[PDB]
Amino acid sequence: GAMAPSYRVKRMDIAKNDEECVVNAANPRGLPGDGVCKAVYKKWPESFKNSATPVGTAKTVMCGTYPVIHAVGPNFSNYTESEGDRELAAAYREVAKEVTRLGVNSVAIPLLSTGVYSGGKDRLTQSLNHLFTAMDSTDADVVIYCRDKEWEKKISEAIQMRT
Ligand SMILES: [Cl-]
Ligand SMILES: [Cl-]
Ligand SMILES: [Cl-]
Repeated sequence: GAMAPSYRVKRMDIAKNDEECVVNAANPRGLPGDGVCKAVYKKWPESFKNSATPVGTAKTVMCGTYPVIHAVGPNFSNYTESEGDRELAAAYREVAKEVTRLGVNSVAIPLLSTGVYSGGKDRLTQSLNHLFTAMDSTDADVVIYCRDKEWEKKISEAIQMRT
C-alpha cells in the first residue's frame, strides 16, 4: 500500500503516467478504439491480447510486467440512465478489485464513460463519485488523468473538498 494513500489529478495523456499500472477506458471487444483507448493501444498494444470483456467489468492484461486494467464503462447512447449508472459503478468496483489483487501502490485512472460513451452529457461528477465509491477502501495512490483545463479544476476541487 501507499504510506498515506492519496487522490491526485493531472491534465495530460494517461499513456505518459508515472504510476505502477494503468486503467484503460476500454471497449467490450478489445478493439484499439479512440481517445484514451487508442493512446493505451499505441503505448501497450501487447495488453490487448484477449482483453475483450463485458460492460461493467475489468480485465487485466500484462504488457511486460506493467498491468493494463481494461475497464468497460457503459455507452450511455445505448443504456438507459438507470442501467448505465449501475454498469458505470460496477466497472469501477471491478477496477478496485484488480488494483487490490495486483498489490500495486499506485494506479493511473481516466473518468469512465465521460467521453464518446457519455451519450453527449457531462458526467464528470457521476463518473468521479463512482470512482471514489470504489477506490476509497483501497490503499493505492490514485492519479486521475484528464485533458480539459476546466475538468482538471473541477476534479481537483472535488478531491480537496474531502481532505
Ligand atoms: Cl500530454
Ligand atoms: Cl468514454
Ligand atoms: Cl477531460
